[PDB]
Amino acid sequence: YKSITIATEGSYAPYNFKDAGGKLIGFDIDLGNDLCKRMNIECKFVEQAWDGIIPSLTAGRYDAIMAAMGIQPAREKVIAFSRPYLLTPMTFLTTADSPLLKTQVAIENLPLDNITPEQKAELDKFTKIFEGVKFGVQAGTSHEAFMKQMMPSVQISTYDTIDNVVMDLKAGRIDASLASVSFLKPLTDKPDNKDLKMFGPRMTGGLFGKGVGVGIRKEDADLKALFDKAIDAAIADGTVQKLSQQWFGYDASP
Ligand SMILES: C[C@@H](N[C@@H](Cc1c[nH]cn1)C(=O)O)C(=O)O
Repeated sequence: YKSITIATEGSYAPYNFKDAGGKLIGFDIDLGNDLCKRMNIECKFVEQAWDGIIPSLTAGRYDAIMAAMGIQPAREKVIAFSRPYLLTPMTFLTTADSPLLKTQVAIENLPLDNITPEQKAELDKFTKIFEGVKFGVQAGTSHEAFMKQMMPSVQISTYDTIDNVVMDLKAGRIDASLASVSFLKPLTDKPDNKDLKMFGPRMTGGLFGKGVGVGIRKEDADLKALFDKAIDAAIADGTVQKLSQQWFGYDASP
């Protein structure tokens, strides 16, 4: 390896998005360039729509994916992942005036790896509150998978990008959403989004898997080993923690 092409969505702030000039920027872009410097590889970032991000990697259109991608079990069936470069729980989003905000949270930190009758009870409480409530999620995400598998009785609308979800929630076309704390905290910290609030349990595991990793082809064992070495070094020296505070406003490093 001498040069690699890394794909990113280009519409998932603060992980990957476009600045004023249209240049790809964000946590994934900064970390991508840092990791490649540690690996002694030339780094080229390309914009790719979420719909064909995994098949374009397997087809050989580029060598890696750094696009806020959760290491989820369904994805592991198709591609390989590096070591997680960020750890984030999942939570719900609504409006600041929404009665949903008054709901009691019995389990603050909800792991989904092995749902006990008590965790199922907390999940069912929310499902029942969420009936009649219009839900919005980005298509092809772990958010959609959670909603279809864990809360099937809840009506969901799928969107092209997360920016369309945010638009519709602010507009009043949808009542609530789901995404990670890493996306939602920078969003709710913005003064333009004082009308948006995070709520409910903070969920980990199950179909959300463990952390955000680099998407690599399964046969590219050597490229995975290189990224794993680079990621461990970037975490140990505090580079991931620095970029996490710089882009998310808190430490989400493993
Ligand atoms: C970290 C990020 N992961 C999601 C959503 C996502 C990543 N890129 C575009 N959408 C996923 O892997 O399906 C999130 O939950 O907020």
